[PDB]
Amino acid sequence: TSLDIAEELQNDKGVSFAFQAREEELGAFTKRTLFAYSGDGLTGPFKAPASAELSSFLTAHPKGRWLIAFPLGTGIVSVDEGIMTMEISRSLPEVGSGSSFYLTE
Amino acid sequence: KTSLDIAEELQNDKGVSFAFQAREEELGAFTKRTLFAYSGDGLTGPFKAPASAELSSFLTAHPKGRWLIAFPLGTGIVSVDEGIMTMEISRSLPEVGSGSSFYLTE
Amino acid sequence: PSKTSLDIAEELQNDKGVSFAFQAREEELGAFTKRTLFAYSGDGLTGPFKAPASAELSSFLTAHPKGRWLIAFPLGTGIVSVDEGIMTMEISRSLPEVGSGSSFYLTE
Repeated sequence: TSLDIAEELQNDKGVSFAFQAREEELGAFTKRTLFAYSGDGLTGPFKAPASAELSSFLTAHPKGRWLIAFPLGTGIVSVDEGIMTMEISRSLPEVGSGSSFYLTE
Repeated sequence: KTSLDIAEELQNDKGVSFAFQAREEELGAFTKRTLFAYSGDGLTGPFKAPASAELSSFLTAHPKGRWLIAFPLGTGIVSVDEGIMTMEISRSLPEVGSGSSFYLTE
Repeated sequence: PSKTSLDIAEELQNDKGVSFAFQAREEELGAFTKRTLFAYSGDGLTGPFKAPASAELSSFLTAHPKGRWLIAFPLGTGIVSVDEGIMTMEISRSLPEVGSGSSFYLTE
């Protein structure tokens, strides 16, 4: 019943992230959740080509980007011409997992 | 198995608005209740807003009587009293973002 | 049809009577599978939480590509591992209250 996009992205240094983008209907409301996982660390922003389908999901957020909490820091995921950038609040020795959603009527 | 899944938009007297979802799930001997919260706004202080009777009933059921909830930039505690939600916050938030709080019980 | 292929839940308790509820969930999302550990306690924790876990939960806990589960709670961070059916959750700081959080990974 939920609709999911799932894919693994990699940057030019071989850091890998997996993302799941979920859409759910809750009567008059729709909820869209981005789930993100990496075992790697990041010094700086993660930049990688994303599918057209993930890019379209990412663009739909009312803020135009996805503020996301991980265990050791905060990210903001955006997309421009099919390239994801996730900026980070601090260097992350390990990213771990987190999720960011919105609901709209 | 998902026994309840309601969603509601709440707004305080100064136009800050939140979407809340309340989900109840049955997991064999366990029940799980999850509160999801989203706002694109900031909060300077506690968020106080009228809630539906159904959401209010859900919010009251928690064994702690309130819902400790992590957001990206700070922490909230959501409670309800006669249909009025209060969410107190750990620090002023220039943007709230999303988070969730759940418990499991037998 | 559900995408949930495993959904189990159990209460664990240490020798001091701190109690946690854990839920282990597997979701099949096509080429990818997600495995999530959910953890809840109304208690505080002064130090690592150690408690026996079921065979099924222990198998789930072991499967992670890191061999353990980094998990964010509202007031601090934990790492959940299992060894011979004993869970240990180490914590980043003493927690006057644990609350809830979840840790997942996605695998192809």
